[PDB]
Amino acid sequence: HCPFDTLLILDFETTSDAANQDYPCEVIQFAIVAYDVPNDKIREDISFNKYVKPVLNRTLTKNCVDFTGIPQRSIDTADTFDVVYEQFQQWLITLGLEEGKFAFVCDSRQDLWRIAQYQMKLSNIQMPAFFRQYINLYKIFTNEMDRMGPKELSATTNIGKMNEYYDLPTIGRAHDAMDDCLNIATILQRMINMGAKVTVNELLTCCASWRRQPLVYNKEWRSSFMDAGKIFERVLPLVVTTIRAGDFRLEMYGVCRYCRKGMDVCGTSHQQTPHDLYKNEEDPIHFAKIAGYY
Amino acid sequence: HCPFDTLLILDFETTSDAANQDYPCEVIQFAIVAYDVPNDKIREDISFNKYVKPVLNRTLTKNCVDFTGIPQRSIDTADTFDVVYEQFQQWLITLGLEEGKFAFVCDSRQDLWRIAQYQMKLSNIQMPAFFRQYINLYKIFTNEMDRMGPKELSATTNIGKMNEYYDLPTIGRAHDAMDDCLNIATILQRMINMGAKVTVNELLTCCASWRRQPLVYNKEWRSSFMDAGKIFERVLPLVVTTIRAGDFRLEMYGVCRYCRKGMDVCGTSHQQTPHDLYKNEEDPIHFAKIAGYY
Ligand SMILES: [Mn+2]
Ligand SMILES: [Mn+2]
Ligand SMILES: [Zn+2]
Ligand SMILES: [Zn+2]
Repeated sequence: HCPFDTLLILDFETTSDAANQDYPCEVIQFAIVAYDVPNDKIREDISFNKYVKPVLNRTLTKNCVDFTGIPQRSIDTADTFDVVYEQFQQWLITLGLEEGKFAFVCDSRQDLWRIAQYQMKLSNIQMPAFFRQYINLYKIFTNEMDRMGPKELSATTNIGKMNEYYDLPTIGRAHDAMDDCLNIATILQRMINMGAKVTVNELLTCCASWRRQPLVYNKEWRSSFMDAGKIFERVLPLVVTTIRAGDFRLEMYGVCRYCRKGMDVCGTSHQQTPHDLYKNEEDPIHFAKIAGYY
Repeated sequence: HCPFDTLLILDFETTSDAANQDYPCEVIQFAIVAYDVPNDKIREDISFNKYVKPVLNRTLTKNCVDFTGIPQRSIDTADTFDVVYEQFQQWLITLGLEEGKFAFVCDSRQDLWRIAQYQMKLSNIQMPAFFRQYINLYKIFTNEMDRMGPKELSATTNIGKMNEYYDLPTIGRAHDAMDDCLNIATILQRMINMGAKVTVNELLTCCASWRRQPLVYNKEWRSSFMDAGKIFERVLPLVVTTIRAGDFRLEMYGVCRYCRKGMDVCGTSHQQTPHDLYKNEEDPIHFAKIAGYY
């Protein structure tokens, strides 16, 4: 039994400029589809789907438009994140859910660890408890592949992979956040029926001991998604810690896995500020500066 | 030949996204170098050179930094245009060149007709007289070739063609505004030494009979520099009109060539608003929308 009655599949799309990783991503699409656990039903009549107007980079680069297929008129016409995120909160209450008895599900750590946290620094919104614990479905998927036996996967995204492996047709268009959500809900549902144990497996914590030793800087990092990741890790206050299925307990919402304080008192402030990175303004980190991490 | 005692070579560099013409260019570099007409001397010691921080698109596009060579750091520490423009105005005063007896010199109509006009709208500043009267050096150059003997030119930018024609070494790097300035300055000097009459040949006007005809809309304009130009001509209030060297009189300064009101009056609102373009709603013009052209 998965211990949540209802699972919320979330995906964002953001602003980007492909060849440049020192980029202050802003949310441009915010999508959710609800999943009924005891009933095993994807409920796509219980949705959230909004576009979002960025403030830092108002014009979407052509390559971003290409990736996401989101046309510029759709963002010009949208509200800013603070407004949209507010609508989100109202919509949540609409669902009459029991605090801590529902979890978000994403295709990776990107959506909540990186995207949501950063956007929320910008919009100056404290990160809520239900974003500080979630189900990284792809990680679960790695385990399911061990159990059920490896397979040759030519697909190129986390979703693509899971759809290929589970032998599921692609829903709609890649990188539309809602379409991404629909693929993940289907994947999740097939996963549960094939025997996957689905719980919270990632927690956002204020502190990790691998951040005490300054990071081995790598000059060409703004051209590598991996290496950018490593610096994203140092800059963002909250870092992803993992947790074994059998170790998770419902009542961990919403206390910090490291410092055990409440999530209205933890992460108002970086606990391992990477001063070592911020000391040479011959090569400064752009996304850290506009966000105001220094 | 030159009725001015001082010539200010001016070049701008802007934000951009190569493949997309429907882009709200903001000034990121502002460069000027003075040329002392009577002594025929370039004056690098009398120059202005500021980077400028954009507000609509704050993170330079990778191809933008590739094109211009401006690193993101130079703009994150820079001032916003409104501030820099005020510095410019101050600089002018302290050099105490008498308005009406200097003129700006550019490599094309781009700097003042497009770039300056648009940015001034963004920054909500009335177009000054000295931007409404200028020397398009390239225009003089095509007449000079006509007078002396055309030759085969392989270079693609205007500065490139002029350097190649007058057989001059490229100064610095292309698309650094200040370097562009130094090139233009050397081209001008040579032009003059070869007997060219260098005087204002382009004026910004409120109105033009050719704009009375609605523009035959090319649906793929956003990916063609030339067809974008057409759109840009209909949106921006002021239009380029040319004037023969024989006709220009110094006291045209501050007086609109078309309507004859003073430029305190002429300019404040669009005389030929392109309403025909602005009705298609599943295909809106982004740069117009963002600047408040509608
Ligand atoms: Mn997605
Ligand atoms: Mn230039
Ligand atoms: Zn904590
Ligand atoms: Zn006029």
